[PDB]
Amino acid sequence: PDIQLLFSGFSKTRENLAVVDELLTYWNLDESESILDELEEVLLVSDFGPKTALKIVDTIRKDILAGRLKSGPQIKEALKKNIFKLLTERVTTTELQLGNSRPAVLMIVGVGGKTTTLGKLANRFKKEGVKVLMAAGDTAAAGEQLEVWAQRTGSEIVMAPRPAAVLSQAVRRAVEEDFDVVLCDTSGRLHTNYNLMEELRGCKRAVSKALSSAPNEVLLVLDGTTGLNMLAQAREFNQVIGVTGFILTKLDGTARGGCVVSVVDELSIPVKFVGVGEGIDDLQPFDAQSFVDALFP
Amino acid sequence: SQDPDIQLLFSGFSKTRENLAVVDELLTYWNLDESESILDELEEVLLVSDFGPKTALKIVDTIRKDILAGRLKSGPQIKEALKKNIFKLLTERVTTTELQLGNSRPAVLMIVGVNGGGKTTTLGKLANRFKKEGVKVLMAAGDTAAAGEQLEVWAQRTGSEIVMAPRPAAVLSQAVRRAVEEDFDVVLCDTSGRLHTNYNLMEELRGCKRAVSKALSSAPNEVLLVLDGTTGLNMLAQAREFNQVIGVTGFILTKLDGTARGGCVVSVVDELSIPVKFVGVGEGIDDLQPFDAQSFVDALFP
Repeated sequence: PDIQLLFSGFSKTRENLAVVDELLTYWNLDESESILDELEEVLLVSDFGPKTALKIVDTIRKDILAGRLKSGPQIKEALKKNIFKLLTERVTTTELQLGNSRPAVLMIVGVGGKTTTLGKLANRFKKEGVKVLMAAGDTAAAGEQLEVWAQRTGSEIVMAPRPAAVLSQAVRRAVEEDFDVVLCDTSGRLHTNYNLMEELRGCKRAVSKALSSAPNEVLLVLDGTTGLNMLAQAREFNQVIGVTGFILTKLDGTARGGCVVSVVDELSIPVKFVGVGEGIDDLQPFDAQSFVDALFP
Repeated sequence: SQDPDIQLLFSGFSKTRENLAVVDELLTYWNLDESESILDELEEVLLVSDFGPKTALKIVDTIRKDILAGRLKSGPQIKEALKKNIFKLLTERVTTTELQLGNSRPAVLMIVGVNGGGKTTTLGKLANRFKKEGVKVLMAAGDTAAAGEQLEVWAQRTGSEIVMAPRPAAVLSQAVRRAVEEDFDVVLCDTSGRLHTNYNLMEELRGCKRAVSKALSSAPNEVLLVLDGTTGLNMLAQAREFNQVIGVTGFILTKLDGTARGGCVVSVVDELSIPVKFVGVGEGIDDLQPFDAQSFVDALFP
C-alpha cells in the first residue's frame, strides 16, 4: 500500500474537500445547522451520495446537540472517524481470500479496464513469487490484450469458442500443473441481457465444477470516473453473480472520490483495490484509514 | 434579452465539454463489429458528465436500435443522432422554458430551494433581467436574518423595491398586497428552505404558497427551484423532495461553470418532466441565462 501513490491519486478529490476546513473555522453552536448543510453539500460535490452524506452529517449533528462536539477541529475529527466507520463496520476483509488449497481462482467481472486490471493483479502476484495462470474467458482482441499482459508479467495464459470451456480448461490445467492462482477474464456489458447473464453464471458453474473451492473471489471492476453512477451497474452485476469485492479504477484525478465510501456503504461489499494511476504498480490494495488520510490529511 | 448569450453558455460549459470531447475520438473507432463495445464506452462517457444511468441508457439505446436498423452507419452519423436525441429528451415532454407572467399584473414568482445564498443571488440576477426590460420589480424577503439584508443589497444594485420583516407568510402577503396597490409588475419572493425538509419547514412553505394565493388568486405564477449544479445528479434528491412540498414550475441550475457534470441538466428534465428555465454560468450579474435546448446542446457539442 504505497502512501504517496494514494495521496497523489486522490489529489483532485482532496482539493474539493479542502473547503471543509475553511467552512469549520466558521463553527459555533449558534450557526451550526447552516454550516452542516454546507458541509453536507461539500460532500455531495465529491460524490458521497445523498444517503451516505445524510448519515455522516446526521451523526455529527446528534453529537453536537449532545455536547460531545464543541469546535470546528472536533467536528473535523468526527467527520474522519465516521467515514472510517462507514468503510469498515459492516464489510468483510479487504484482503483476497485465497484459502488453504491451490490453485486459488479469481474471476474478474465488469462492463479494457478489466483487462488492464487483470494484468496489474498478475504483476502483484509475480512480485511475490506466486505462479499465475491467466484465462481469456472474454470471448476477440480481449484475448490478445490479455496475452500481452501475460508476457509482460511472466504469467502463463489459456486462450480460446465458448467462455465456460476456456475457464474450465484453465482451472483444470492449473490443478494439473501446480499453479498457485488462476486469473479469469469474463465477458460483460454495461447493460446485462438474459444471454449475457446466462453466460456469466455458466462460467461460474464451469469453474466450480472444475474445482469445487472456486471461485475464491469474484472481483467487480468499476470505472471511478463515473462516480456514484457506478452503483447501477454494481447492483446489476451482483444480481448475476456473488461479487466478493470491488476494484475501482481511474481514481487519479477524479474529483468524485467519495464514491468509494458510497459504494461500500450502499452495497455492503468491500472495495479491495483502487487504481490510482496509469503505471503497472498503480493498482493498490485498499485500506480505509489510508484512504481517509488521503482525503483529509 | 430573452435569447441566451451564446458565448456565456459556451464558456460556462467548457468543463463539461472537455469530458464530452472524447466522444469524437471514440467514434473514430466505431465499426459494426465493435459497435456494442464502443457504445458502452460512449454511455460511460455520458455517465462521467452526469447524464444519469437511466437518461444515458435511453439516449444510447435509441442509437443502438438505429444502428441495428441500418439508419446509422458512421461515426459522424452517430454523433449527429446523439445530439438530436439529447435535444428531444430536453423538449418532447416539458412545458415552455419561458416565464409565464400571465395577462394581469402583478405576476408573482416564488424562489425556493435549500441554499439561502444561492437563492438570494439568483433572486438578484432575475431582478436585474426584469429591470433591464423596464419592468417594475418588488422583492419580498420571506426567508426569515442575514438573508433579508443580502436581498436588500440586490434590491439596491438593481433598483428594485423590497418588503422586509417575523413570519414568512405575513411578509409575502404584505408584499403581494403592496404590489397590487402600487402597480408593480412582478414580485420576486424569497422563501426559507433547508437541505432536508422537516414537517415544520414543509408546513411553512405551503403556508407561504397559501398566503400568496389568498392575497392574489392568480399567484404564484411561477415556483422556481434553485439547484446547485456542482452537486450534479445528486440534486435530484432535493428536487423530488421540494416538488412534493410545492408545485415547482421550473428549475434554475446555478454554478454550472464550476463543474464537468453539466449532463445533470438533461437528467433533471428527463426524470422530473419539469423544464430548466435558467442556467447560472458565471459569477457576473448577467451570468444567469434563459435556457434553450438547442443552444445547450451546441455548447456541449459544438
